[PDB]
Amino acid sequence: PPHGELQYLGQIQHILRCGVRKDDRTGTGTLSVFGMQARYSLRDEFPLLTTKRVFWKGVLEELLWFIKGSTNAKELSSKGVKGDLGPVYGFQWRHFGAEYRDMESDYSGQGVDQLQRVIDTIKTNPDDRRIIMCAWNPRDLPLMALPPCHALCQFYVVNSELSCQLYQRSGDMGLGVPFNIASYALLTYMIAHITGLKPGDFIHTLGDAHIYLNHIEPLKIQLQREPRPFPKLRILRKVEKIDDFKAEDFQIEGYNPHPTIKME
Amino acid sequence: PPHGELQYLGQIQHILRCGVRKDDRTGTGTLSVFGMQARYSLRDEFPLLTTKRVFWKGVLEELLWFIKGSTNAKELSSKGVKGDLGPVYGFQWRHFGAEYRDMESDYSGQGVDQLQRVIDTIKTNPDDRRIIMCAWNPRDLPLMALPPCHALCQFYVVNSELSCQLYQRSGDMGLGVPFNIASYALLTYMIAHITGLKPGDFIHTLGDAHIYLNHIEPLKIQLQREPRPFPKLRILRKVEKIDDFKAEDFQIEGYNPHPTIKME
Ligand SMILES: O=P(O)(O)CCCP(=O)(O)O
Ligand SMILES: O=P(O)(O)CCCP(=O)(O)O
Repeated sequence: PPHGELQYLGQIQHILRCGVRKDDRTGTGTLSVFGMQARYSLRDEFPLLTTKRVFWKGVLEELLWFIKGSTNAKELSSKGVKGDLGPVYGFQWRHFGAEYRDMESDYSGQGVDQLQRVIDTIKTNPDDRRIIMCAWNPRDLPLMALPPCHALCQFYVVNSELSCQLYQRSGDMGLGVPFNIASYALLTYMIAHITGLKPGDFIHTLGDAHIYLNHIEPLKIQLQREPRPFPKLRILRKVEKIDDFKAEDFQIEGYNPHPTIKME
Repeated sequence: PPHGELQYLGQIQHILRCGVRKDDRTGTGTLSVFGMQARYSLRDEFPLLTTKRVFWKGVLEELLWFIKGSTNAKELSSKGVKGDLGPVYGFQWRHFGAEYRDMESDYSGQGVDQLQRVIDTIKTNPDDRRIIMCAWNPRDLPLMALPPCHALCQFYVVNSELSCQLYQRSGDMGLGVPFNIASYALLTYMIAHITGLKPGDFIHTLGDAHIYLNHIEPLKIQLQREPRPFPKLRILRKVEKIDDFKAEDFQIEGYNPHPTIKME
């Protein structure tokens, strides 16, 4: 049986020559490849990278924050991970279209609730191919008219198994990717749990897969680390609404990672 | 050196058990897999499937039609491939947002011109990661509020090479996929030609990759066919505007396919 992490490791190796130099919005250098995909089983295991310790605390805490539709940067910083932070992911996932006044204004029932709509569609028409949700980059909102939507993450159902595919126009292989894998795999676990489905697969598809220059050395060392069996996520309680989730409902098990690896 | 077609063939083999039964909008049966990707080199070759004769005439003629932003079904049927057809792909690629009155109304400068915007961004900021364009399914437009966008096809530039990645929420492996591969590879050739870039790669990413039941037999026979070298597309003329392209500007060469394969 193959390992899911060998995919990430292998993608890193592929970027490191056969990667091409390319500057980003800031001008910092990176090695980039266009077009990548990887599949992670969510069946009796959670894709929490082992070749390095992933900040699971931040993953969970940040997700609960986005699910709360909160645009209050303080509401996250107080949770132990990091006031008006503009219309971030949360405001889009719950109020897609509604105009953001401030972190104190009220948006109940305002704008399209992408998240709930996915849940509803899962339980009213699981064969649907339009179970898509659609985060944006705040920075682009004012830039032009009708900007494209940094990431989108179509869901799929079959044989009582909920799968998820995340597509990102650009991916930070060194820091972003490992975090996002776990992140969306968690979201999938939540959606699956409230829809009465079993986690199936999580597919991560990228457009511009890039490695930042100053991350090359740490990553080269990380490639020399032998992957360990993925952990197991457990939802030790019964939840019916996505909003009713609490950081205490989930529990990582069997997580034996390699030392943490700092990256700028 | 590997062959691009072995990917399509191999994906077909993977669907045919390890594929799962799943009904579509009509209820017809299909074998489906979630999450797929394939890369096709556009360097000195065009990804026109050889294991069967692809209707290149329709590909080209239909693309020119969409590029013309025409929503007149008659304007396509008269070209030898097939009056008001509602806001189809063309109307979205050139008038994203504008309201469709009829195939006779005027929409000059109305709505966002996704296509031209991609071209412009390529020549003003090739390193950009927001070079995305965004077709919809007309059927979904009235269905709900802010529907998700059947397909999207982010462009990428590096070393004077233009690449393209198409993401479809669902893909008809038997009939749609072969047509779309060529289709978007052609679009990429056009964009690359007017931007003064060389075609790089075309990546086709799918969400729900399905094979229709009544296509299983033909496809099983098609798998037994040995792929032949891809042809070569030639733009035998100099064009500066995407709208200035004519079916006579392109010429397929070295296309030696296997017999045609009808599919319902
Ligand atoms: O191009 P996107 O939407 O992926 C933006 C993040 C770029 P950086 O802040 O310069 O790393
Ligand atoms: O679900 P989408 O947007 O891929 C629609 C085509 C479905 P069919 O007409 O029932 O084959």
